[PDB]
Amino acid sequence: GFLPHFQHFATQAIHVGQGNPTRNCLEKAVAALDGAKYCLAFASGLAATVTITHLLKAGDQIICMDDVYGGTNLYFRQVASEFGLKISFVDCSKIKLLEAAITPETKLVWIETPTNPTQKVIDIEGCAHIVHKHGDIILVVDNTFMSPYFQRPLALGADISMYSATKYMNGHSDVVMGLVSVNCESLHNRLRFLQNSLGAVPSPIDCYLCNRGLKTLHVRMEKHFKNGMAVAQFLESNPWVEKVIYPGLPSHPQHELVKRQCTGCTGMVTFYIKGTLQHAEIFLKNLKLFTLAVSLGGFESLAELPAIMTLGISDTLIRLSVGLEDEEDLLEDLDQALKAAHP
Amino acid sequence: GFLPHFQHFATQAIHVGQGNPTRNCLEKAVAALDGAKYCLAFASGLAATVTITHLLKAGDQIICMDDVYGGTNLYFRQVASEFGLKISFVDCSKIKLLEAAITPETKLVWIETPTNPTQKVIDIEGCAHIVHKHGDIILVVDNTFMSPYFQRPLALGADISMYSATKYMNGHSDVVMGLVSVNCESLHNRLRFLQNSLGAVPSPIDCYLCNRGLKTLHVRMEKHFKNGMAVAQFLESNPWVEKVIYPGLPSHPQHELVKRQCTGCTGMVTFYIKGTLQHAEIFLKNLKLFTLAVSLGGFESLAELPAIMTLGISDTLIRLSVGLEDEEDLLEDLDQALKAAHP
Amino acid sequence: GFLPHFQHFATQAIHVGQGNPTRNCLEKAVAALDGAKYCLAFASGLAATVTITHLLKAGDQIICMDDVYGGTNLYFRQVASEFGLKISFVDCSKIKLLEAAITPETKLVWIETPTNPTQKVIDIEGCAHIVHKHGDIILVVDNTFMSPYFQRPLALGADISMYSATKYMNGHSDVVMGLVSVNCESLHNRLRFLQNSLGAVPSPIDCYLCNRGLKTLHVRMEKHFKNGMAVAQFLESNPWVEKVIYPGLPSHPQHELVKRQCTGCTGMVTFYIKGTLQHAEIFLKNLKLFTLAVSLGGFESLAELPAIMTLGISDTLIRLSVGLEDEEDLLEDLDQALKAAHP
Amino acid sequence: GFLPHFQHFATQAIHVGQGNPTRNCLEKAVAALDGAKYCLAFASGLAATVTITHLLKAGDQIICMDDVYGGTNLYFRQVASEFGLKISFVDCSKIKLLEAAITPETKLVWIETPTNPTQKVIDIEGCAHIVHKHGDIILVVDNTFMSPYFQRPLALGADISMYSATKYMNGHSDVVMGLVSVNCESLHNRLRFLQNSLGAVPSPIDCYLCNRGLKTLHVRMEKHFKNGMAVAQFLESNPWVEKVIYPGLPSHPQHELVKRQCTGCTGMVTFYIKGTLQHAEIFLKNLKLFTLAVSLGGFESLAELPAIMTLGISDTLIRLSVGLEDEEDLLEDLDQALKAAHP
Repeated sequence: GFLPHFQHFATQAIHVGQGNPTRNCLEKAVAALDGAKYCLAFASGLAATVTITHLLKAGDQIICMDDVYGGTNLYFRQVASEFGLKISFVDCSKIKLLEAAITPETKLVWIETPTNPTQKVIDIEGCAHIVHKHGDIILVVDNTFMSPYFQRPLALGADISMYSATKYMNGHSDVVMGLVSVNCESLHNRLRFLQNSLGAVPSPIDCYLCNRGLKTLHVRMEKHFKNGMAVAQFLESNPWVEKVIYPGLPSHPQHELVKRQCTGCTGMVTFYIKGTLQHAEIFLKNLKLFTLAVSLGGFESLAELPAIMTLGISDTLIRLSVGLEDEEDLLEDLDQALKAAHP
Repeated sequence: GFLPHFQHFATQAIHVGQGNPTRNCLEKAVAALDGAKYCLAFASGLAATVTITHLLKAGDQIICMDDVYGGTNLYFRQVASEFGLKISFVDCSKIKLLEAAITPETKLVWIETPTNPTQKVIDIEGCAHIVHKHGDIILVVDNTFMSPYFQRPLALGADISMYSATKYMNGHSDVVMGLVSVNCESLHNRLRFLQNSLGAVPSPIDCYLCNRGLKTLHVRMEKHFKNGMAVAQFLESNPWVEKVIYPGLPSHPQHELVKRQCTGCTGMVTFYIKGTLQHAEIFLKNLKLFTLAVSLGGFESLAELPAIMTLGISDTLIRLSVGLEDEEDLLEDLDQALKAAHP
Repeated sequence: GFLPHFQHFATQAIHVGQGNPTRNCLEKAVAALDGAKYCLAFASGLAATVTITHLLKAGDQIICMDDVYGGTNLYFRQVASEFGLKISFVDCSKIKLLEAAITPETKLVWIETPTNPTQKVIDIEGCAHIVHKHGDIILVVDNTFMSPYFQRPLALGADISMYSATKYMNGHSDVVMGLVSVNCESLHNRLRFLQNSLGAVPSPIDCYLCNRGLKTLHVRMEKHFKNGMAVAQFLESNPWVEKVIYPGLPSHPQHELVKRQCTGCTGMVTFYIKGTLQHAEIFLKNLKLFTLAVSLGGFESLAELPAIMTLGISDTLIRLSVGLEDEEDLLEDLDQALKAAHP
Repeated sequence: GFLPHFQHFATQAIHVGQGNPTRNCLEKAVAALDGAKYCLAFASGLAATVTITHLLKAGDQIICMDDVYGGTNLYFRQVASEFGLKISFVDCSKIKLLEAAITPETKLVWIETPTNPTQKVIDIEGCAHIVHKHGDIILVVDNTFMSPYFQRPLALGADISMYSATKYMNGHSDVVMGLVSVNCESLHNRLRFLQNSLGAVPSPIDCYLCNRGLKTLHVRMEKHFKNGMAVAQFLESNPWVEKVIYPGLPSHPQHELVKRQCTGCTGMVTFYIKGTLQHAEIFLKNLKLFTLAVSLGGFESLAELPAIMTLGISDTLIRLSVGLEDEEDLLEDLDQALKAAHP
């Protein structure tokens, strides 16, 4: 059994909110969903990330969750380099390694769960209890790969929960957002000053369309979960799949952590096709419903071979972003394409 | 057990469609959801209704489902009067009355299910075989009060399935539509000619935003059903409620028909408060989450006393349009307000 | 000297307006611009036309301005045929012919000025004094080819001024409208009843975006006029142009009427290239700035050979819709392409 | 005589442009209008300003045009303080003071023309040769108070031309932008890196709606100029006005520079009412067409008493943002209100 879904969530998304009034209402809304007293809207998740780092001073160290196969490590390096900050990347799925890597100059720790695309799950409050045991170190959790609907990092010990809205989310509505939620009273003040004085803020239209999208997040994510679960279960029992990686499955090496840390899972399913690279690539060309794309989220089910679209990652590793179509149609498409790769 | 949900529905809404290209894609999409070969988009449900009547000639008779407590009878009278047509209103929930009322001048039969607000359920395929047993008579079903997701009138024997989109629907997006689906190819041709020659058509923006809304109709209506079900069940077992009218409940006099005719029910719940008019009106002003409105649909739960907001209808009859908030929050609001009316 | 521009026009468009509140504000706004007490918004110009005809009774006759090379004659025939109306087409640029064609059954007269694409100008109040001398006959002027900014048919004697907004107007904003303005107190009432009872009405979004576009109509049309004038003048003095048709030029056979009937002209310029069909078609392929299109209006300058894109019309007749680009750039493109057709 | 309007401007805005395709097209378009090889879009003018400062290193000095009565000096102080930069404010309308204030640590010079609200005009090319005479110093001109249509700072010697789009601009369309144009290719490269690595960028929706607004900028600004000119001339010859400040008037102390530096002026007119503060405030409440607001731009004419709405500024100084209404209507409103303040 997972964590029970957060109370008043859907009610809050729909009713909460109903200077910059549109942004103010959005921040008021999101803060509720994040189980927070405060929230700040920025022009993008990246801009949100930069602002958070501006809380630090030259010489201070950041420790980041090591994103091996994603590209995000670069972006953090460029920011740290730009503002004279020390940075280090650690596999925080191994809680020892994090604790071992902390210095007295460590002031910020950044965490993504689950990781993309191999989906390792990081114990948030495990990390939080390690981070807060000595010194004052801000713990930030990138809450993008789950939603506020499935994961609440603030109620888990993190000091900051950042959610990045991309142009692909909510049926490809071209909304881009960096949403920073915090329960600390000093943190909100400093961030708020940074927000208004640096101007990295969304437009009123962005704020409106983002707020609008939130109102259907729960029913959307549920279907993502429902379909994802189905797709994962099907793939795992399929004779042409080596193995499957999906946090909602008991087969997942961190499944027990997931159930106590989250209320559900997204439509992001990773699996390993049997055979070599060229079965994986035949498979991809036989999909008639799944669309080939590197993006994440959306109403349409997406498929990706990260080994070719971006030591190297597995050529048999495939990452699906399961959409909102009929479960059967998805299963049938996968079944057909898998069969096409193994005559 | 209800009818199994229509296959490929969610897939179709999301993928089908992806002169007037935007309208063409919308009509192509909706036709799939309506289980139809053809669909036509008009500027409004009313304009769609007028167009359908233009299939007839002066002297031809229409027989309409008698909408007692709704206002719609007027609109049909005005149309019939305008174009020299005879019209008569019959309680078609009693199939007896319909067959008795058929004339050789009868050319069109109009049907709404369920009715508003007392929610009578009309046997569509019962009516369809009665209508098609002699003469050439078009049967039209107003499929607005259910969705194409819950009810498919074309697969039930009707010749025409009209869906009227209002601006309150899909989170109050200001989209207005008349959508006419038909499986007959002579019918489609005449309607298509009428459509392009009379100009009562939506704008490209309307078509786009309508098409966009369709892609989440299934997950939205499901939540409406889930919450509606919860609300209905709660009310019925509540000591301050005389009785409850909800097609999804076994207590409903047409429940068996519903399960055979539909795949589910909407968030429209009608019940009778105990006591007189003034408990009903105390109840309404103690609601803190439900919003007082005469409109139907939306993300927000609505409450209405039709006896005051429009032989007279019951002073104790209340009609709720249950939204997408958290089931618990709704139940508590209703529970609180009911007790507030009965010290 | 033309008629002085209508007073308070720009002020009205911007400030006037700042049931169906958005439509109500739009109708209030447009009525001011049309110099009217009343205005009604329909889903399209065609729907507006149909509604106007519904003022008539079976057997009543319509007399329409004969649109030879446009297609619109068909649409009127289909409507008249649909509702048992008698119809006749007369060259109303010859005022005698109109007066000669009036019957006691004549109840409606329809007029477009200027015509498309040969741009004959009809004397509105000449027609109005002929129409109103006996019987009660509604005179309607299709005020689409001019704007309310350049032409005010109600202040000229017409009983009804209809303006049709197409998806191409106001920088291709997908707004479609039928706007009917009237000063008569019986006419407005009947039309208003027809409007609300037949449902051929625009959406709130349509109404908003239409209202928004109006606020810049004056500065837009001015540039259309300014550029059009330049283009016309250039073409007429160009050695590869047989002759030019533009109401703003003294060379135009109805120029004197135009100046007393209008406050300016649009960007619609018609001219005859020297030589045969194949110089005209070479010319078209050498345009690098002008875009080949059959549509009318928009920010981009458009070119059309109606003889090929739709007794026959001239193969050397070309109709330009001059946009809002720099006058020189337009002139240079035309000069270059003309020179390319005559080595 | 002013500078001749920039060639191909209107053509470019309309046609140029027709990764992040929407932003790329916008930047491609704006660069043309700015007479630039390159342009970069940021989430806001303020974010654009911060990015530009990030070209500098701790210890480097900025010299800013001293914005006395505006608030902008604060924002620069906060930025400089945040990133360890020295800053100084100099009246650069007096070229004397600027040259005297240049240090070897001086790396950036910031300039606004005209100033708000007293409208000092700064000699851009005067400042540019002073700045570029020794050392490597970036000159930036805030080109917001004029448009790219009236002022081209890059063609005048500046290295960077920044245009800040506010949500009041283009008929209050909620678009917010920072647009940075540069002709240096080293400058563009560093800025481009900063742009993509810091994430302070607009959304696709922002870029689209901004790009859309550009297409009518020329015809809009012209009307602003035309009306502004009229308003200024009227006020100056009005017996209840002490004096008037408008760059388009020969009475303006920098008028000759203006004509050499610009192709026209905006709708921003500053004047001094006769009498004391209380005539100025009576005047404001008697305006029936002008709207009281502190914002700048829009379709509607605005009035502001900066002495009360924000050594102190004049109690009799009033700043108007003249809109797009009819010149006469504006003149009558001003005439009426002025007489209302002087019985």
